[PDB]
Amino acid sequence: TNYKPVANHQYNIEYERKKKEDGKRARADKQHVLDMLFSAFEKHQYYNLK
Amino acid sequence: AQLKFFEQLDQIEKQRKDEQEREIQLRLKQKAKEMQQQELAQMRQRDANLTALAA
Amino acid sequence: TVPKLYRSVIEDVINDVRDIFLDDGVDEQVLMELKTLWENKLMQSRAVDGFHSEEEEEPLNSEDDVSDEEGQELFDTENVVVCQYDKIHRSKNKWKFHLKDGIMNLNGRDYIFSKAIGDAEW
Amino acid sequence: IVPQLQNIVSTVNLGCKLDLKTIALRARNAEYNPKRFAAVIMRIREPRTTALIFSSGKMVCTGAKSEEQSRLAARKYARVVQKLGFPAKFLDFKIQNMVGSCDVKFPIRLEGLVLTHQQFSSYEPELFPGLIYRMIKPRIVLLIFVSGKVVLTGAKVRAEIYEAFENIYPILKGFRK
Amino acid sequence: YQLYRNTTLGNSLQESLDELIQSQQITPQLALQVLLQFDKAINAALAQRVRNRVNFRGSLNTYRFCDNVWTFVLNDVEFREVTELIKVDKVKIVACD
Amino acid sequence: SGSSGYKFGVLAKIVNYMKTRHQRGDTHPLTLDEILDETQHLDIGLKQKQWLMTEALVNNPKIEVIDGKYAFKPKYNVRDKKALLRLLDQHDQRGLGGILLEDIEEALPNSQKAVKALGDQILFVNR
Repeated sequence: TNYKPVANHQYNIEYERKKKEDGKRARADKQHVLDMLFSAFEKHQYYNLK
Repeated sequence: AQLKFFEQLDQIEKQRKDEQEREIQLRLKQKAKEMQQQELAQMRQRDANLTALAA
Repeated sequence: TVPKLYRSVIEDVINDVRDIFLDDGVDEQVLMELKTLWENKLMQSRAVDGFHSEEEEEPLNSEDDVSDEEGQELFDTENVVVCQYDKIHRSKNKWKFHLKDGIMNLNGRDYIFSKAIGDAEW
Repeated sequence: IVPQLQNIVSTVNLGCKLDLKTIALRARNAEYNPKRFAAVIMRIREPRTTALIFSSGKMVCTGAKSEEQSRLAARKYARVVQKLGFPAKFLDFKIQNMVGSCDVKFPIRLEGLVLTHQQFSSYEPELFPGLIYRMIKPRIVLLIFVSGKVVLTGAKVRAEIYEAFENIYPILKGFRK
Repeated sequence: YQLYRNTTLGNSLQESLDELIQSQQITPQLALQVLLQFDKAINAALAQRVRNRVNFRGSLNTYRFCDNVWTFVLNDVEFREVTELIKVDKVKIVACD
Repeated sequence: SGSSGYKFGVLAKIVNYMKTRHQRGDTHPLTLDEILDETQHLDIGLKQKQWLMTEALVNNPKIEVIDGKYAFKPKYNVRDKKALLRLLDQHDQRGLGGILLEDIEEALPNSQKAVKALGDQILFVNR
């Protein structure tokens, strides 16, 4: 019934994703960000925070 | 210039189809597609700029 | 097999921008001027043959000159390689290069690779 | 046996705000990737040393194998930064940690040491092969492998490493196979 | 990536365009649109025919890495591919992914 | 999605950058063409340029024109950050509802004007 696995298989899969890609990166280029930010607003008056 | 005006007029003819389409959204889809590229273009601009600076 | 790819790409690009020139506004003559201007520069350079061409805490300066010449890095004629990287990993002093889709100009000749693997010590 | 120093981690304040992106583009041998880490990693060949230069002006230098070599390497890193043109100062070159390695030259029984010294020594075979003898009077963490190589870590000054070796020398000789 | 514009191919193109711009034969903005088309085309063209590859060996010098791009300057080394030897006293290597 | 010219955010950006360079002490009336010039964004396209000038700066409910040149409309008083007693001094509206949100960033954080403001009559309650 009980095996001897070292790293759970599910845990090992998330590790590669988080290491490969970081969801939030540099806190930098304020001017650059605004443009990215303004553009989204054109499509919609309302977007959820996430 | 009047031929160009006629071409512009065709524009309004097909914008009628656009309304009927919405009444039935292609323009909206195109706009959405255009919105998506902006971010990729900026990313290319930063990395591309860095490459230009390098050489 | 390289002049061929270039012709191939020039043709495709020219064909693919025709409508843009037209939509933007431009006579097809301008398009042909582009092709001519473009083909001609390569012929003038003569790097290869083309079908078109044939037609104390402060006195820090007390420790200086450690840096070498920055200007040595740029010649403007230096063999320039354009490629993409998959992973570049160096362990200790070993640098390993895992590259792809590259166009090389070595000793004057032009080469291409889908993958390139290299090693170097720094 | 005399232990030999293998790593000096030193921290020095340049004194002013630094723009990291500008440093990466002009300095040679420099990598600054924001997603993985927030600092410029700069490496020099003449004295082997890898230095993280932080954005707020604090610099940490690593990889030097002696005290004078670390101070000299930190000064070299500061001067490269200055030649770019940012205002530069050198303050508090203070060593943080020094790792030293030595060999007793005789086989040692780790299991026995745990039996008579359970209070200061912790050993688990599965997690790591070597016993850790954290020592309180001279604050140092010493890792002893079965073969006999002892690595001493966490010493503020050169001396501390030498006194911990004197104490460990005879205790190991008692547990020598 | 506007990466491949300063290449033989890309520069001959820009020069040709500038002329047309100079003679008002061809103009700007449109020129930008053409370059944009070029970027898409050269990226796509590169990953096409393939069937080529090169192992190289070297002794480094400078290195640089920014947001996504390595630029080296390997020197005094010879690279042999398919029994062909290339001798370089100074080589600059740029990879932008 | 109605009518869109060039890149989105040109308006909410032109006004702001002005809402910024002027506060940064660069105080002087300007025009949309001058803003494109200084921002090196002149190549926004004549159509968009025109649409911005005629409409974007017409649909703005608080934009100020004497004539040629657009002016800031958020505060009637120049953001001096000092000597408001006359406004403060006036006793016909119990201090005229002073706004903290308008205050700050003219050339200093209010925590500097206020202390003198604390030193002087100026009294502020963060209710």
